Amino acid sequence: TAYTPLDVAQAYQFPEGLDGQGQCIAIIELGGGYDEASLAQYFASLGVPAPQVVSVSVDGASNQPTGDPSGPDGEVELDIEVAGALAPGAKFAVYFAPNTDAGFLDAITTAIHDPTLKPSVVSISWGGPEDSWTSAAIAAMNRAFLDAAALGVTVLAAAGNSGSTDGEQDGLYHVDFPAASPYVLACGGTRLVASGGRIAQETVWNDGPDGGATGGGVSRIFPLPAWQEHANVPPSANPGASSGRGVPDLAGNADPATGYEVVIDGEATVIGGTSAVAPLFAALVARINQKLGKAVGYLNPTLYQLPADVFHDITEGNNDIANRAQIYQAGPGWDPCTGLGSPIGVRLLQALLP
Ligand SMILES: [Ca+2]
Repeated sequence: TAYTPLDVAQAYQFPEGLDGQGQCIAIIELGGGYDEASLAQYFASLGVPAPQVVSVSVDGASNQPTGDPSGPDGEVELDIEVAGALAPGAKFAVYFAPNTDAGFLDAITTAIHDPTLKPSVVSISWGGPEDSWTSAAIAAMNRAFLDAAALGVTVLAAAGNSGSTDGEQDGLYHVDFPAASPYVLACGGTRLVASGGRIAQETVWNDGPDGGATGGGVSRIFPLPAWQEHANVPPSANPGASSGRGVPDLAGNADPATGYEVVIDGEATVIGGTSAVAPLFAALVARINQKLGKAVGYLNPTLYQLPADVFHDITEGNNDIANRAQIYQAGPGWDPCTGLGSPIGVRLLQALLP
């Protein structure tokens, strides 16, 4: 199975008649590049306008396609194609920076404060284990996300593509950063079976140690935020582990088995990962912003107080690819695999109306 981003948009009942006009979405990139022409042929294929796309150099980096679909280029054009196909009225701003703690931070700080392009949304599909960041990088990134909240900018981050261990091989469970920041909308991954615009099945993305799985779990760095106190977040599964920020907040189709029809470095292919879900929801927020005539900005506190039927609950599966422990497991309501679940577009919009 495969979908266009349009197909996934329909299954999650994105509100129609909104193309993100008047919004600018920033996408953070730490490598590779796009060709603003291959993007144009791709969008044309979907029958949707090619949106405007501008690149921004950060810390000496720039838009440099490496030619390898398996490399950074894959993330870059996945991010622009999925969000661009769903919010084609919006302006895209692609900030390139070196793949390190400091250029990642500098990229994020730049997009957020950018007085020229002024994005109202920031989609992020890069990260690493929260315990692998420097302390000063941690704090700086959180100050930046704090700034985003003050400026009414929604920051979305992919929760990770390597299950509850997050690519770590030390035998412990770990959460990815920046998805672990409380100030980011952490995006989890599911397997979606949909048709006729109805969700037939939706479960945790888990394709074992070889096919990847959605990240998710409990932070051992950030404490359980005030607004997550009623979402029955467990302690981290690691021995001795306290209460922390539960990851993620929402989730969407991520399973390459049921992935995204994309065009990467001129080749037609089907991709997955939570890498796709932040751009997907970045387009949804932009449609909502256009509808409300105002930027919704930091959403985390509102989402966990909204009625449950705003979301499609995932209840089945786990994101454990390290062992047979099923840590963590999906369940009723919030869980450390899919958070609140997949958002239902028209209902989210409705719930935020004045
Ligand atoms: Ca659930």
